[PDB]
Amino acid sequence: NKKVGVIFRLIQLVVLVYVIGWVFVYEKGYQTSSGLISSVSVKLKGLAVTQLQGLGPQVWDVADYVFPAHGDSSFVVMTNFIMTPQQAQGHCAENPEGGICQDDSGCTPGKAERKAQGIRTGNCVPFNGTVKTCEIFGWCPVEVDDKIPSPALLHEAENFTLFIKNSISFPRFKVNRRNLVEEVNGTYMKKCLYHKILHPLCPVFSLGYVVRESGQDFRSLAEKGGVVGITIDWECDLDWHVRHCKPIYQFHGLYGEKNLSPGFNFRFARHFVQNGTNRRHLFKVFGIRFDILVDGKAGKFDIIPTMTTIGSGIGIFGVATVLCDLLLLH
Amino acid sequence: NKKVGVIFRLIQLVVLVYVIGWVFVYEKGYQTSSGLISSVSVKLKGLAVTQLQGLGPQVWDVADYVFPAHGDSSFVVMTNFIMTPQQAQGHCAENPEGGICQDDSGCTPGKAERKAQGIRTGNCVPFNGTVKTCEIFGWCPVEVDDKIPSPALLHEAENFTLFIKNSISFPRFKVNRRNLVEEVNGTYMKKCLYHKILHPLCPVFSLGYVVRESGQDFRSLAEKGGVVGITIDWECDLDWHVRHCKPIYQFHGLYGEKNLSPGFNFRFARHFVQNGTNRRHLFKVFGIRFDILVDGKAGKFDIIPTMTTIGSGIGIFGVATVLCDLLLLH
Amino acid sequence: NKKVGVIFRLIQLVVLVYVIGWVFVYEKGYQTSSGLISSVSVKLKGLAVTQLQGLGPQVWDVADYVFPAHGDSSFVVMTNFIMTPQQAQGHCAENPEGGICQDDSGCTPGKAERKAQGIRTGNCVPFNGTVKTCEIFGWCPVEVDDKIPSPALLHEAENFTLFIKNSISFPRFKVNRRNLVEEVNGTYMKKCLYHKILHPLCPVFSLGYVVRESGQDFRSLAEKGGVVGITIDWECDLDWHVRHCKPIYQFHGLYGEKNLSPGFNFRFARHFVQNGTNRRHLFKVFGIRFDILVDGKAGKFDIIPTMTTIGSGIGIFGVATVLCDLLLLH
Ligand SMILES: Nc1ncnc2c1ncn2[C@@H]1O[C@H](COP(=O)(O)OP(=O)(O)OP(=O)(O)O)[C@@H](O)[C@H]1O
Ligand SMILES: Nc1ncnc2c1ncn2[C@@H]1O[C@H](COP(=O)(O)OP(=O)(O)OP(=O)(O)O)[C@@H](O)[C@H]1O
Ligand SMILES: Nc1ncnc2c1ncn2[C@@H]1O[C@H](COP(=O)(O)OP(=O)(O)OP(=O)(O)O)[C@@H](O)[C@H]1O
Ligand SMILES: *[C@@H]1O[C@H](CO)[C@@H](O)[C@H](O)[C@H]1NC(C)=O
Ligand SMILES: *[C@@H]1O[C@H](CO)[C@@H](O)[C@H](O)[C@H]1NC(C)=O
Ligand SMILES: *[C@@H]1O[C@H](CO)[C@@H](O)[C@H](O)[C@H]1NC(C)=O
Ligand SMILES: *[C@@H]1O[C@H](CO)[C@@H](O)[C@H](O)[C@H]1NC(C)=O
Ligand SMILES: *[C@@H]1O[C@H](CO)[C@@H](O)[C@H](O)[C@H]1NC(C)=O
Ligand SMILES: *[C@@H]1O[C@H](CO)[C@@H](O)[C@H](O)[C@H]1NC(C)=O
Ligand SMILES: *[C@@H]1O[C@H](CO)[C@@H](O)[C@H](O)[C@H]1NC(C)=O
Ligand SMILES: *[C@@H]1O[C@H](CO)[C@@H](O)[C@H](O)[C@H]1NC(C)=O
Ligand SMILES: *[C@@H]1O[C@H](CO)[C@@H](O)[C@H](O)[C@H]1NC(C)=O
Ligand SMILES: [Ca+2]
Ligand SMILES: [Ca+2]
Ligand SMILES: [Ca+2]
Ligand SMILES: [Mg+2]
Ligand SMILES: [Mg+2]
Repeated sequence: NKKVGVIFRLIQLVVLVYVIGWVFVYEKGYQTSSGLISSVSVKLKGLAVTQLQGLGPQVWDVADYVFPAHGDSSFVVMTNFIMTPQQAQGHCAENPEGGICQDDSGCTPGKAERKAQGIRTGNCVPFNGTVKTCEIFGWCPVEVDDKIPSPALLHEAENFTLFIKNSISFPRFKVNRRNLVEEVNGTYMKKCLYHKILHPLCPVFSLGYVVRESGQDFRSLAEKGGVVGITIDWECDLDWHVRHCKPIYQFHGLYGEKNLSPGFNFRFARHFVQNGTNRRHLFKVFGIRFDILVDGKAGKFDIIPTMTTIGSGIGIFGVATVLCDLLLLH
Repeated sequence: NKKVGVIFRLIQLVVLVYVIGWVFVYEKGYQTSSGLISSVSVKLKGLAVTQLQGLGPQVWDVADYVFPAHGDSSFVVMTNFIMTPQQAQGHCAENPEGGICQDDSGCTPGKAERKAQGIRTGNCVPFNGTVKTCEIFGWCPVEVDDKIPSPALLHEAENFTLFIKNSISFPRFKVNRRNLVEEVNGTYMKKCLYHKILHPLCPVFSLGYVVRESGQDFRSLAEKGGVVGITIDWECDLDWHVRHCKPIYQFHGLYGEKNLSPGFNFRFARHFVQNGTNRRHLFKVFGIRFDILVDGKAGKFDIIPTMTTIGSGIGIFGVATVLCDLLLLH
Repeated sequence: NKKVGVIFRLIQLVVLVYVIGWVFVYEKGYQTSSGLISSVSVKLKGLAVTQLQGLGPQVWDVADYVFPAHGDSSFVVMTNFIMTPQQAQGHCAENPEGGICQDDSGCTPGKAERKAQGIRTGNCVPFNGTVKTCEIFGWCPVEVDDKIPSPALLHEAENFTLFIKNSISFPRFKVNRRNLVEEVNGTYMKKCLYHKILHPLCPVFSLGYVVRESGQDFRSLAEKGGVVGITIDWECDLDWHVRHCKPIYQFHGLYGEKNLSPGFNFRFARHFVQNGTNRRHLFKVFGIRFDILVDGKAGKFDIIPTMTTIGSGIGIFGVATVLCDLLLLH
């Protein structure tokens, strides 16, 4: 039948176009692909002045609010803090969250099984005028974090600046690239701010802009902590010039249920010696932590992947022809 | 022959069941899978009181034994420490390991090529009553770590509490999940300990339980250091409700030969100013390094993977039928 | 035709050797492969003495120039530093890089939009004899990074010693390995330096040798910072003894353009209390960031991958025979 042969030739040309256009060209079969080794450095620029009640103003700079100082892909920026200063070791009242005692007989000498705050001496001492708590041995100024400041102390960190330097290298093709592309210059970095459409290559990011692109509000996050993830994609074709290779930045907000464990917080202490006595300042910091992940793949023309793709296409063509012949046989 | 056709139809139905059940249903070929972006936060709750010989009691809290105080997937929990306090710069005797001298002529001014402890002034000064060492310029109190306390100072850290908050997000399908699930509530988080069978969803882990699940005794590791790895798997099917998505926690113990460099140890110093002089307290810490790795994928139904799997199954069926016909022809 | 059958048998034997030799033996298709969980610890041993102008000699040890003192795969080794000591919070002249004022009217009370150095009080005070800058409320000793020392202060770090402890475990085959192979012993670790050909198994690395293997000169990097990446490959065959499993070390230099943001640098501060006043010492550190990445494969013989490879080879053989018959028919 003539129409049967026409349909056969149609299937032939269809599978030919499929194997020549989709596999070979669209999927870049004619090339070999390799991954990269990446290194990320972060630098924050911004200053925050916080005026605590009954205390002098405190200035926080790059060395203050960025917790990992050397610089890492995962870093925490301080947004709010509860400060307990002049902590010294002694026998003193514990926090009421641990337990409340009405008499000394209720207290038991030892340490609490869970969430221990110290070694209970065995006496019930008044924590304040109303309630009394067990006397424990430890840092006498107890961090009381029941009250969290509604306005963020380091609210200016909403619009500070962040510079991310990402250096990637493909060793298979021996090609090293950096986020500071040829289009980016010094005068550009002097005044540019990153934008999704306007300034994609600008390496200067605003923290509030990053949080908004992630899908979260900075003010709510700065109150109790947050998690933002920055993904850097280096997908490019090495057949073209190296100037075409440009990184793509994506922002995601990692959040959970608000009623259970909201935000991100940690406790750190600074130890010093004053008047011959060892003391420490404790800080419970709620901040927005940024995790940077870089993933990229470089593909360059090679003869062996091309030959393998040609062989696979010939095999698929043969299988399709055999299946079409079996269908026409009925 | 009828038996030939029976065997042919048998092979046909076998390969049909294979392509319809294994590749499609079992391997979830109709679904497409995507990776996740994950962030991990750790919080330690526990307190250790250490009484050193000829020194007042020392209290260690979350700020103390957690050196990555900011919060990272890889963190070290202090289990034992050797303390050298009141280190000041000056010309003093070095450790015997660097070298033992009997006269000043044996000493050579300069710095050691390997394991340099300081700048040798060139005079042999008595390190103690028996042996004499080269005088070097540096921290005068030299840390002597020949004696390691057999009972772990922070042995209570065996049964402290650890809270791990893991937030994962699959960008393609735009689904965000957290280690805390609907089954987990606040009252549950108040009092629960993780177990492989009893409490698989409890986010509170005991350090001793974590180490024992890794096949390691807590005492021997805490004495000289250890390495524990926690892997979090988020394998789930997005065709069902998100409530079914639950993570799986697995514990591994990374250990080496005991005679050659046993355990994990590091050294850190705290600098301060006392009486107008800059001094420091040095600590050689033997602890357990916890490395947290999160790996998971999400699979959801899609039409293009379904069509590709159907095409591949039809092709495999055709190839199998052709091979069976060729075998029957022989 | 006889030659037709000869060519058919030739194609048959060729595809048979291909499926049995390349797909089965060469690619190890009969072996199933699994990944590993790895942990890396770093220890630096070196001493550097720096004599600043008008200041006493400063000694830097492992606790000093290793800012990630706890021990991480990514660590920074200090090579040069600019020190601004005795910083106190007050009203003082700002750095001239922010702005230069000729009168008090030019100053505006508030904070700078970009690169803010403090809160301007609206007064123009002389920064030095020639120029005047805006008066800001912050740390009064201003870090002036215009002059960078041409010779690296911590130049000795060129030939210090780095020890890496890498513990890997393949969970599927429950096999744990460490970089301290059977060939390496304690006496060997006492005196050895890693070499690409001479001492591949020695776990002691010289920083200068590591940087030179990455194609970078240590002097120019130590002057203003650098980035080195160490990759550890654990590819091995579990069919043989575990002694044959040995790690391979590769070094990659991650560098960028020199005119635009050269090297790696960061700022850190040490806070203390002197004479009842809280002060801090600021340090701008230019160092070499070492990023350690470990990736490995373990292959062990299994029956199911063997059967799958045999089936795939039989299918490819059948397809090749069918295609050859179709070509001969033409
Ligand atoms: N977080 C940031 N926000 C805005 N600009 C930045 C930031 N980090 C760096 N820059 C700008 O990028 C340029 C190159 O950065 P580089 O790493 O060389 O810093 P630097 O000049 O050594 O340090 P500093 O900027 O403190 O003098 C600098 O001139 C600086 O002004
Ligand atoms: N390591 C831990 N061990 C036991 N319980 C913990 C731990 N970390 C947190 N929790 C409990 O989980 C609950 C929610 O955790 P969240 O991150 O909000 O702690 P928090 O309330 O900010 O810190 P804290 O309980 O110290 O004030 C808290 O009520 C706390 O009691
Ligand atoms: N960075 C390094 N350079 C040279 N040798 C090292 C280095 N780190 C460790 N070693 C040597 O390897 C041996 C085993 O390492 P181990 O982890 O036991 O060190 P350690 O004895 O705990 O610490 P230290 O040697 O500082 O007292 C030690 O005897 C030490 O001399
Ligand atoms: C004392 O502390 C408890 C702690 O919960 C608090 O409820 C109470 O209001 C406090 N009383 C006063 C007078 O501050
Ligand atoms: C937002 O950025 C602007 C810069 O024009 C700044 O004036 C403002 O204070 C920033 N907002 C906050 C809350 O800091
Ligand atoms: C600086 O970079 C920008 C990139 O947007 C470019 O348009 C501009 O021409 C550059 N400046 C110079 C002087 O090349
Ligand atoms: C002196 O120190 C050396 C160091 O090895 C030690 O062997 C010796 O016993 C010490 N002597 C005394 C009296 O402490
Ligand atoms: C183990 O946990 C129990 C809690 O019941 C505690 O009493 C005990 O002290 C812990 N062991 C150590 C060595 O801390
Ligand atoms: C708390 O969580 C546990 C999980 O085991 C569950 O059994 C219990 O019902 C929950 N409590 C409430 C009040 O929902
Ligand atoms: C004052 O500081 C400026 C800052 O750029 C500098 O150019 C100038 O040479 C300095 N003058 C003196 C006398 O130090
Ligand atoms: C290089 O190593 C040698 C060891 O023989 C040492 O003498 C020299 O000081 C080192 N170079 C530097 C710059 O430290
Ligand atoms: C120490 O290790 C080296 C590895 O190069 C080996 O040649 C030597 O025999 C070992 N020493 C002993 C005593 O086994
Ligand atoms: Ca860190
Ligand atoms: Ca750190
Ligand atoms: Ca002090
Ligand atoms: Mg609380
Ligand atoms: Mg030692």
